[PDB]
Amino acid sequence: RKEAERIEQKLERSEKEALESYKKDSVEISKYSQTRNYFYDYQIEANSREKEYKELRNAISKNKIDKPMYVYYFESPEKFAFNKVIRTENQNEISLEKFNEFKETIQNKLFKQDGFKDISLYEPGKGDEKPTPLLMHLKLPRNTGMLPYTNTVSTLIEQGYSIKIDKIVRIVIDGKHYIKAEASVVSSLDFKDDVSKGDSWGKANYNDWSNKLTPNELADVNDYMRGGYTAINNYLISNGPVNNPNPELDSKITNIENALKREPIPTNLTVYRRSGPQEFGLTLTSPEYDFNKLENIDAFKSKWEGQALSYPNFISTSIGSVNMSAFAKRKIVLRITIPKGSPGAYLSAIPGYAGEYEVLLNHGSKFKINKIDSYKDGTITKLIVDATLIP
Repeated sequence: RKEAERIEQKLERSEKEALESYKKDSVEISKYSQTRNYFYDYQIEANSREKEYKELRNAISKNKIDKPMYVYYFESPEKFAFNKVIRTENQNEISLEKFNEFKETIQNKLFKQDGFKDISLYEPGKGDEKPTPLLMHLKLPRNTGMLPYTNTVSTLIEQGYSIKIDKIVRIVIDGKHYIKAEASVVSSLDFKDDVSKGDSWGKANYNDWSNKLTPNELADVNDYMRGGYTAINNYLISNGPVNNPNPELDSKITNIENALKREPIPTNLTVYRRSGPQEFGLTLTSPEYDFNKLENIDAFKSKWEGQALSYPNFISTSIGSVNMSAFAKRKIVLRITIPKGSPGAYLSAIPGYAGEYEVLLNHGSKFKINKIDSYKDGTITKLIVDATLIP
């Protein structure tokens, strides 16, 4: 505990203040840290928990590990899209069938992790709170912020990365079976609500992009951004190249694709799209689109989690996660990890009518849906779809 006393002395008074509050209200504060960035900028600024979020975020950055460190924490199976129990809480055994099913569910997938989390440095034993049958054993990389603190002793981190589960093992603690998931961190540039910082990145990486394009490519990209996108994307969505061929539109599509391949996304990058229901085969009047009903979330997850979402059209995204007037009522936030080397361009590097903080992805792109979350925006449940662009 005297070790935790050391690190607390390193904190500013305002950070100590945020930590005192965290000790009293950890659940709500951690919940806020997960979804804060999905609201309007003015909503973020207005929230009573925002100032303390920033202070506590700063506090954790005051102690960065010098070498990688393994940590333990319990997690719900639902966190990795296993939407059923591994075993009940009064059961001791986990069946081998269930073990294999969970392995099949999690393999070859990256999962976005966000928000404040309490962890332990030691494997939980008999005298520890073990609320689920799933124990994460995660390797945190060098320079990860870590805040040990006393309450009556724990360690606080802020998750801002993706994890992959490399191996699962069935272990026994106090006569009970648990799945222990050995996991690794995969990084991705993620601006979340900091659109200004994302814009600085976008401009730095794409200011010179227009000048790398041929006259035909430039003209077709300009025409797309000026409003041609509607005709082009509707054509692609309806399978026009087959059903009602337009070779003029086809040539534009070819040029825009080649433009997006000209300077590939230079690093793993997270982007955000507010999707309309049509992108998932629904309409505004679809009863299934009412995510305030749990059965509709259940049905949506069953259809889409673990499956590929395909876009015949070009995909407009933003480096910012914030809500915006243009898509205020859209209920589905597609949160996409773009692997380094993927086609794409920051279009808002061209001054004019460029969309807001816009990154355009190539037509025909496929997105693997890893996990679906929900949150309340006012009284309306909205979804966050954790997806990876498939090469």
